[PDB]
Amino acid sequence: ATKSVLFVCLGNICRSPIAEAVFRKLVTDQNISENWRVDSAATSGYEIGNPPDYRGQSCMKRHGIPMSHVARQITKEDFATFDYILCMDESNLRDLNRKSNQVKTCKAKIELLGSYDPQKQLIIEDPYYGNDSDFETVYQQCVRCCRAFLEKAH
Repeated sequence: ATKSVLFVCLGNICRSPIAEAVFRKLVTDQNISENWRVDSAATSGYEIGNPPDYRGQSCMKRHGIPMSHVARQITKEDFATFDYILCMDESNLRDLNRKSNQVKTCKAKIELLGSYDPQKQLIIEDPYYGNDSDFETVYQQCVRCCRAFLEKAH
């Protein structure tokens, strides 16, 4: 049974592509990437076609993680095909819940990625108006949450 997770933010250039690349590293290094469909997407259309924020890329390169992604907006189909849709903050969640109610088939469990944090940091804050340290915090949160989600899904 092939499992799937979709990481979601507003733009799909900062937080979600990081979480996605973090997770694809986890499963790849445990020999199970073949068992996982992994992706990320945006609630809005602002960044469509764009690569990840360069600051996020630089952060990912310091941790030696390849991050290669073209921003895309979430579709009605994503709700039917993904087992899990994990977002970053409360407005993401509100948006996703909104879209999920326009759809016939919602297989996806929609949750904050942070609800998996062992350290109870619910929200993964947007680093967009911040600095490198803010990107680093996001990365560390993703590692914690992804590692926990991979072990045991709600």
